[PDB]
Amino acid sequence: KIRIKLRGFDHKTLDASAQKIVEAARRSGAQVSGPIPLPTRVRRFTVIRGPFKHKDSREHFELRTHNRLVDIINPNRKTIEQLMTLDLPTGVEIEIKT
Amino acid sequence: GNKIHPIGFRLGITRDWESRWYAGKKQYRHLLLEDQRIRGLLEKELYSAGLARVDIERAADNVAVTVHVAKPGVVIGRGGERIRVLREELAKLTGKNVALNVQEVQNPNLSAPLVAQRVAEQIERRFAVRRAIKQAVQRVMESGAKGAKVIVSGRIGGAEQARTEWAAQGRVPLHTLRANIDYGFALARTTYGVLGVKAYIFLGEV
Amino acid sequence: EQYYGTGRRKEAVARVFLRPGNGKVTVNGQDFNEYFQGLVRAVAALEPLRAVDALGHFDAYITVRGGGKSGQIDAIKLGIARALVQYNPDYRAKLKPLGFLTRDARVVERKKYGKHKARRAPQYSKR
Amino acid sequence: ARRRRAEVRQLQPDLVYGDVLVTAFINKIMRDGKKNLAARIFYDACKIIQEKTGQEPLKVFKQAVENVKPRMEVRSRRVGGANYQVPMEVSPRRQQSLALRWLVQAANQRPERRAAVRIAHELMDAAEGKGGAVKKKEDVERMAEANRAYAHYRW
Amino acid sequence: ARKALIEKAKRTPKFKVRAYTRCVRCGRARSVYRFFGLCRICLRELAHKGQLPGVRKASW
Amino acid sequence: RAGMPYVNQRWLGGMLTNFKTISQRVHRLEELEALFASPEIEERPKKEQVRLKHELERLQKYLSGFRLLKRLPDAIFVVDPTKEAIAVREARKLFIPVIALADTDSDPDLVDYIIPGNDDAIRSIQLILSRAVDLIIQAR
RNA sequence: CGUCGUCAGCUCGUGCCGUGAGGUGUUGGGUUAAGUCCCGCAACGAGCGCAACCCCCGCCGUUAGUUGCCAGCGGUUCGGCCGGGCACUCUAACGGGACUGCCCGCGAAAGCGGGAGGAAGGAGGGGACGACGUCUGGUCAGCAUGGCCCUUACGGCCUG
Ligand SMILES: [Zn+2]
Repeated sequence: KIRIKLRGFDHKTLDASAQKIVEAARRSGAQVSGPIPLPTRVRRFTVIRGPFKHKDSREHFELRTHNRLVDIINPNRKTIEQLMTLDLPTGVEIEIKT
Repeated sequence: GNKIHPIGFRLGITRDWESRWYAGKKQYRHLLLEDQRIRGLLEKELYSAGLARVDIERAADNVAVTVHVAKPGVVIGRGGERIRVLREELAKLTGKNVALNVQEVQNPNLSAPLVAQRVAEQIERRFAVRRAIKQAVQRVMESGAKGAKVIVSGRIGGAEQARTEWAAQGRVPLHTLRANIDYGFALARTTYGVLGVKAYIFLGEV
Repeated sequence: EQYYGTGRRKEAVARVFLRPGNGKVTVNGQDFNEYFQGLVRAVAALEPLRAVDALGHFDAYITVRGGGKSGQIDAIKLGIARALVQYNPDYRAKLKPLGFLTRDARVVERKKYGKHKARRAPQYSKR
Repeated sequence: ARRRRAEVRQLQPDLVYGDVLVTAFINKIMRDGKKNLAARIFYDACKIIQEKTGQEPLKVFKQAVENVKPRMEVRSRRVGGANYQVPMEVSPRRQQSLALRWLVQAANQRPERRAAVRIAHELMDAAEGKGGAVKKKEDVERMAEANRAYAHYRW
Repeated sequence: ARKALIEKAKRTPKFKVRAYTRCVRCGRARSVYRFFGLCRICLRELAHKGQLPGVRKASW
Repeated sequence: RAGMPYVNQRWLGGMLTNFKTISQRVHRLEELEALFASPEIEERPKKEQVRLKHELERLQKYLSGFRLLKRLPDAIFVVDPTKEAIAVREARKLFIPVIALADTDSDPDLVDYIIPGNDDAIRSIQLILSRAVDLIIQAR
């Protein structure tokens, strides 16, 4: 009945962090839902390469955010207290829901 | 011509972002702006030290600045006075209690920014450009470095007309992704204008 | 009892289940003659059935999603072919030559910068 | 093309009649990508033909197809900055292509208000041996073997 | 990008619809982006440097 | 049927005068054939492996037998000193003795030790070479 | 940054030929999208380029099942709405698969024409990727910048 929402730019570190979250939570007794991949959100920026003119240059950039979900069921006192303690990587952002 | 930036080409693979933090649309711009301020301050301050790279990280209203320097002795000094006052200055810039770290680069001949900086210094010291480039390329190649290349922009030795000098040695495959090419640019401000020194170092594969 | 095939065509996806019976086909809780009304090519979707002289035994339950009508038609065709191959594995010996087991892979080309639409270039005159 | 020889696209046979040439004609009628509308026009015309002409519409349609099949085209050759109309023998591929085309323009050139009626009338007339399409084909034919003098420029 | 103009757009211009946005790096007023606060040129430059986290060259 | 090297595909221009440049090719061949028999080839996707296989095939085809030369040879054996004129000239330039199975259409002067006989007629080649190889084997 | 131009070119090391500048390679035949390969040949290799390494789409596996999904069953206000499952579609990670690899003929070989098999067959479709250089090419009005000039106006506010 607790939801773990993970966001980040780099998917390697996000996947890694989700792995530790789910593993540690599993070791503390009750059932784990499992890492749920949610659809990524992509922003596109199209900018003229040239600084003055040549409007047909058009370099493309993308900024993509990834999403995860963990959804721990039957929260133990140990499960919760051991959680909200593990330090996040440099990128990964976490949200706790009921 | 018009080659693209060899780093921006390989950001996903074989290179890593200098800045590693996440922020929503709400606070992205503010964090980036303060990041730019930090980078500018550290560029201005730690020039003589032999700076190569600045890394920024964020966890929770926390900043972990990491500075790559050829000579950390210059950075720290006696009893870590300079590093302490520098931490104080950075924290005064942004109320987030930044945690400054200093790393020494192994064999500073294998850092493209450093090579470009040194050659730019030599140009500003009115050295002969061609000899300087040749010596720099040879120096890099002696320290492993399966390939090296150095370019100087133009306006050589106060001559009226500008011209590119250019010198390479070994393999510099700019087209292959798994190349691990280190890139460094330095601007040399001289009495007769400005010169642009570029350095590519092909350091292994994959 | 049930034989299942997927099939895909140009952003359209189908799911087809084949069952024994009198051969009544239904699509998205409707009739194949109701969902595809007035579309001439619609019958083509059922071609892989009558190839094996089916359409008299197999009732089809189809749930289809995405793309435009023709997209669902081709998706249904490929799905039916796959389901039939599952039902009678030797059908592959005869369904393959008539071009039923191939998944047509031609999709929309992305628009390119400096061009109107992906191939067409802006007109210029007085060269 | 300077290397390849542009493999002819193999059309899909029609569903109603089980014919490829029918599909070619349907495609030739089609404009602005509306296939369903074009097929409706063709089938409407076919039923009108069946109404006004006893036998099968497919037979009449095919008959018209060969009745508007030329065998002698004129090709422009640039010799000494002058255009030479060399007679040539149109390949069966080109024969069918030109037949279907000319049939379509001839049909659409008619004064009848509705498209299906125009298609039916053109097909019927071309089957008979008269109309715009057959006239155009005859004109093209007679254009050749009239500049036979100009046929030594092989091109 | 006169220093005066840059220093002027940083206040409350007596009205809401008088204020506008400028590139925080070069003071350009033309083609800035809300998400970044940079003009197109600075955006390209910083994106190439690798100083924008999770911003990469797109190819779909 | 000896420790002796051989060249029977094509005499590359500079096998002897440009010996080091060919030793580079020998090193490349040995390192390639070591890599192919290595548990490191799980990388380099299939097309790269195909390219490497093609390269190794070519190297094995051309420099087979030449691999046994750790250094310059102390002699040479030529079947036809006119067909293999380049080899003979290279051997002359470096002060290497020349042995040839010369025939009517050859210049005897360029050959130090000469066997005036046939260069066609497989039987003639067989007899001469078999005798020479047997003498090599026995006198070891 | 544009452009020739994603055109296929630009060179170097050693060897060899020439008194020498220089040549060879890099020419010739075939083939290719390509200086891409094969053969011939005093050349044998290499570097920057082509290609490949990267991304998207096309087929299939696993790992995962919420906010996405509903084949079977039980509810059902007819709504996947409920309980259920997560099989299927899908979402997003990691791999597999295609390499003329396998048969038939042909060629000295590169390769060519057919044939299974396969989702895809000979570059599978698209993108990113732009050599030495050319254009006194474009931009002192993105930014930086040497020189010259104004500094009660060529600076800076305000209304129209
Ligand atoms: Zn800017």
